[PDB]
Amino acid sequence: TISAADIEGAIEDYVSSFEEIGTVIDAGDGIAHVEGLPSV
Amino acid sequence: LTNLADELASVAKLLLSETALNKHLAEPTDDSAPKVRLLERLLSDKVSAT
Repeated sequence: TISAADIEGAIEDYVSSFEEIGTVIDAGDGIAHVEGLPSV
Repeated sequence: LTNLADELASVAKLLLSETALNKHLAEPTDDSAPKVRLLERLLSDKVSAT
């Protein structure tokens, strides 16, 4: 099941699939952590 | 069934060895279509239909 670097050619097509919008992952004490927003 | 088990074990070791692909493939997401497309582009022909 040897696989070459073709995964990079596919995974890149998968990350590029996703107006940036993030998701709150945790919150407390006036601090909130947001996933996503790569360009913030 | 033996072929299915062998293929699944091979895929499991592939994911273990290739950490980044498994990481990308594991993030929960509302729509799985990108993940399915990623699998098909990766190993549509390498493994059997089942």
